Amino acid sequence: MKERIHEYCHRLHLPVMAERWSAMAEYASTHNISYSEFLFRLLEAEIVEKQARSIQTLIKLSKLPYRKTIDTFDFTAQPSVDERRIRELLTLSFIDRKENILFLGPPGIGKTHLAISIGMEAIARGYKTYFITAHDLVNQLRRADQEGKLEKKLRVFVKPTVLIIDEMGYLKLDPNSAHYLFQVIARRYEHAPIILTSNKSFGEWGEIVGDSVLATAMLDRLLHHSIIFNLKGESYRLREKRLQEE
Amino acid sequence: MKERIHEYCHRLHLPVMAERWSAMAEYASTHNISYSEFLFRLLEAEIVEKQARSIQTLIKLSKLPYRKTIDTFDFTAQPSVDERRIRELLTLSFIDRKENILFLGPPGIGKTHLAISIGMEAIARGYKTYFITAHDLVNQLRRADQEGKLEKKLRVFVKPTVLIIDEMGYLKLDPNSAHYLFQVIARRYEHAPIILTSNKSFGEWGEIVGDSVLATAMLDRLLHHSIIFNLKGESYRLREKRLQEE
Amino acid sequence: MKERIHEYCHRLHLPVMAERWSAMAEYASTHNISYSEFLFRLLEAEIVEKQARSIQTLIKLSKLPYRKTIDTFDFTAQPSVDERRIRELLTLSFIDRKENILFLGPPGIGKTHLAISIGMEAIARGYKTYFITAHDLVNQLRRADQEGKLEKKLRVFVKPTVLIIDEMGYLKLDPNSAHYLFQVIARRYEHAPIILTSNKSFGEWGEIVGDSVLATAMLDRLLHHSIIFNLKGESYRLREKRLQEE
Amino acid sequence: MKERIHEYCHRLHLPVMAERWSAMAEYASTHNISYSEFLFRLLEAEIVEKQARSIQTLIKLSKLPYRKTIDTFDFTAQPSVDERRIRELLTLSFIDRKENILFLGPPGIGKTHLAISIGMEAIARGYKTYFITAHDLVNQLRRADQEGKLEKKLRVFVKPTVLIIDEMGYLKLDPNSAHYLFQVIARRYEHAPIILTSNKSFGEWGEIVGDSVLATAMLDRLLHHSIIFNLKGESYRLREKRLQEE
Ligand SMILES: Nc1ncnc2c1ncn2[C@@H]1O[C@H](COP(=O)(O)OP(=O)(O)OP(=O)(O)O)[C@@H](O)[C@H]1O
Ligand SMILES: Nc1ncnc2c1ncn2[C@@H]1O[C@H](COP(=O)(O)OP(=O)(O)OP(=O)(O)O)[C@@H](O)[C@H]1O
Ligand SMILES: Nc1ncnc2c1ncn2[C@@H]1O[C@H](COP(=O)(O)OP(=O)(O)OP(=O)(O)O)[C@@H](O)[C@H]1O
Ligand SMILES: Nc1ncnc2c1ncn2[C@@H]1O[C@H](COP(=O)(O)OP(=O)(O)OP(=O)(O)O)[C@@H](O)[C@H]1O
Ligand SMILES: [Mg+2]
Ligand SMILES: [Mg+2]
Ligand SMILES: [Mg+2]
Ligand SMILES: [Mg+2]
Repeated sequence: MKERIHEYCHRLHLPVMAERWSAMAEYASTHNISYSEFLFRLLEAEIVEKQARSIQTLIKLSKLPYRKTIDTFDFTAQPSVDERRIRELLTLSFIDRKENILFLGPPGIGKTHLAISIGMEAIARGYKTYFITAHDLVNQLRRADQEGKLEKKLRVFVKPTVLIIDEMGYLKLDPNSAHYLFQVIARRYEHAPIILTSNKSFGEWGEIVGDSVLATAMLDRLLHHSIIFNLKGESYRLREKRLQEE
Repeated sequence: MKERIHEYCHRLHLPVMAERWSAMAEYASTHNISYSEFLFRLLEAEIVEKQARSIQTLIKLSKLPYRKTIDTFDFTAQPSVDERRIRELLTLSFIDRKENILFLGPPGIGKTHLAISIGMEAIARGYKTYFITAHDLVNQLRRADQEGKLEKKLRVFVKPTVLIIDEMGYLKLDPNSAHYLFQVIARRYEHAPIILTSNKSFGEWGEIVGDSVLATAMLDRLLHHSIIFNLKGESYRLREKRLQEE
Repeated sequence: MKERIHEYCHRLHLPVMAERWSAMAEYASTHNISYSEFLFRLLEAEIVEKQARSIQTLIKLSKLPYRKTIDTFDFTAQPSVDERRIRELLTLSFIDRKENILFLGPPGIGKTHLAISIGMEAIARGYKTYFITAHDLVNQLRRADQEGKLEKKLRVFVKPTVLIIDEMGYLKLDPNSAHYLFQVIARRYEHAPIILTSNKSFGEWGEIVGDSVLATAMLDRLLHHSIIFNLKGESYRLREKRLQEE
Repeated sequence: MKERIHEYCHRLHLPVMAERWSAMAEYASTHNISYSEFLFRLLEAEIVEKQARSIQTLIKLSKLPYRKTIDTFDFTAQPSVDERRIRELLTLSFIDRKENILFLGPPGIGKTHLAISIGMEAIARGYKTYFITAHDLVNQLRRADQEGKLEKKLRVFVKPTVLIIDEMGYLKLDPNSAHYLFQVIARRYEHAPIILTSNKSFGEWGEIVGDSVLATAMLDRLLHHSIIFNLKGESYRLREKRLQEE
């Protein structure tokens, strides 16, 4: 009969239940427990494992380069940013408010760290997330258009609830491809948030994309409903370098 | 806590477990046997329900017009066929032996009834089964060819473990399309069984397909490893008509 | 030290040597012959295993549906073909002589069986072989041409030393596509032998291709240097069927 | 039988084993040796030869102009650098720590020699290495991008475990292409070490690349995990010139 139980558990797609079937049976035998409570505990454990696996798969599908979280963020080293606003962002209210989040400032101040923290929080709460750099997004859209399948890649970049665009400005974009970025900003306008991190001021975006009018349209769509953070302070990388030296 | 159990059962894709959770819990409380045996009974009931649903889905996907069984076949009305051979067929040994089944004889003698019985038995033991008429098969193959997707339809007609070709001979096949049939008979040769029901003897197949050489090739391929039944006797439809009149 | 031996054997890409290292060492210790002879035996076994793996890979790339050999061929049941000629073919002299091999006769007389025997014999002696049906070859060439990459598939059909074309005559080839076959016959003309199995006489090939001039050109190119076999006798499939019944 | 052994050894891609086959056979015959130990010795010698050839091939693939090592470096002539730190670097702990190595100072003080020594040490221990000058790297990346194959060259520059950038500052980089260099620093950041030699201070990097912001970002990414050596003293080339004159 035990083998039949194992076979049924494996057939109903309950591997962890089969693995822990003996342990839970021993626990129920040693200590008197109602059947309802036993089943509730077993199903809750199975659901916990399923949710953990789902979160891991989501993190795999979001192409996050290095998992980070706000818990490791030292606001003492970055007094230029009000931690209250960051905590408000972590509420994920902007997702329902359809508001983008624009991080700005010098290199190595936590812009990418904060963006990845927000993306990780969104993933934890079940919000589909996708992380990518501006150069990579533009190149992928250009390649998809060259292959006559731009719509598929546009759906790929528009479906995620939270799209993170990292390092918008370090590498100048090819003007002929700049419009691709606009399309995303145009298709996620009042549909989904965009978490965009950059070191360039808005007025310089025309240089980045090589089209002043297109840059102005992109900025109008992106800044219509968004939260703009202008971070400042010394680079954290240099801080760690000095600490190691000292 | 019970609502949590219901939600978990719904999330685990076990609707019947959620539906019958209360009844089984009450039975276990009133009658205490064991936690292991209680879970065994629950999972066995769930497996039975899932198996029934899968069988129904297979029947729906097998394009069987009506559902028959060997139980309803009265061998007293058709003494010309030995029931022993039919029972041997019902063991589905021909599936492993790659043997084809051919039913021949006048109309209304149970050829299609036996073919559908064999198909239903094959579906019962989990073997994929498909049923189609020769005229419809040829027409669908021609239409797929005209639209440049003959390969997809050929895969559809070759995937099933047991393919039943019914009423091959009442309607003469289009000479420009009869070759399509051969292709199927060529692709399933020594790979999957074919259950073909017809009233025309083998020597007459040349008339049906409009090509003596193609007919001979088809017959040699189909009759290599095959069980040929030449049923006889008066039509059963007329027997029922006489019984109703009398 | 033995672990180092295992690691070195794995690094040199000799898995079988590492796996059988213990057995050969035990044999050498129990039975002493010579270091040179021990290494000779080890290397002979390794070469045999490598040759077997290479033959398996070639068969994977040779597209041989079922493996047959001349040993299982019963010339007593097929006296219409002189076994001496088949043995002469087994020498593979036609490969150097640039001579094709054409089999003709009624269905189910061993034509495909002999063609696959020749193909397997060629594969054994390191010759590249590729087996295909005429209809499938024509379909693949047409699809490649429609994709603008016909020459790639043409090379794929031309690269193998021995190309076997089966079922030429049972299905009429598309007149708009039969020329593709001609191209192969043109490209392998006195370049690499072709083993073609068919049931139609040469004069009828026009009906197969729908063009008398094209059929005549194909016949002239194929028969310029070839060995023609005209087999006769009852189909062996029907003989096996009668034996099973009797 | 000896010819068979030689043929098998050559087929199994063991040239040196066959070359020394007679010598090893004579050594085994003259002095009694267990077969296991004899095979261990033979495989060890083959592995040593393979390792030497692999190291030489890696040296050829990595464009090192002249081969040097630490043993040839005279710390007495360059007291400005502590030998202890160089020896610590030779342990290759930075590879596990993802720490870069920057050499700075006047020309001809051994920066290139030390970089080549570290690269050779990395190659010897089996770590993939690559050497190039900054101008050459920038030009190659620009040419690859102009051909629409920037990703392939980026992989080429990122795949090596230890990348050496020699003479970063002697030749000013084209402002339109400086970003290419950043890409490498952007992709090798926290992934693989970089050994960079320069005669320019960090504050002047903006002049080298012609973009203050890009230079600052490159420096922040490079110095996050790095070991910086400020070498001083007279030029070694001038020292040799004076010694030859005197
Ligand atoms: N306040 C901080 N607390 C903890 N880690 C930090 C902080 N600021 C930066 N870091 C770490 O420093 C490194 C660089 O910071 P980060 O990538 O977030 O900066 P950035 O603004 O995105 O930089 P860039 O412009 O170079 O892309 C990362 O490891 C990041 O985790
Ligand atoms: N011996 C029998 N017992 C029970 N039902 C029978 C029997 N013979 C025939 N029938 C029923 O009579 C009807 C006609 O029989 P069936 O369709 O199997 O005959 P057939 O020879 O395949 O017909 P056709 O040539 O018209 O396709 C069906 O309902 C079949 O179930
Ligand atoms: N002489 C024989 N000895 C053994 N088996 C045979 C012999 N002749 C035919 N067979 C078997 O009969 C079956 C059909 O024969 P084969 O595969 O050679 O096809 P074929 O006659 O070339 O077919 P077609 O004319 O349709 O192309 C195969 O199982 C083959 O092994
Ligand atoms: N301490 C030393 N011991 C041995 N050889 C040395 C030493 N210093 C320099 N050399 C040799 O002097 C020549 C030039 O030195 P090297 O290229 O290493 O210096 P550098 O500072 O990188 O030069 P530059 O900036 O002019 O290109 C090379 O042959 C190097 O091997
Ligand atoms: Mg960043
Ligand atoms: Mg019927
Ligand atoms: Mg054949
Ligand atoms: Mg130098």
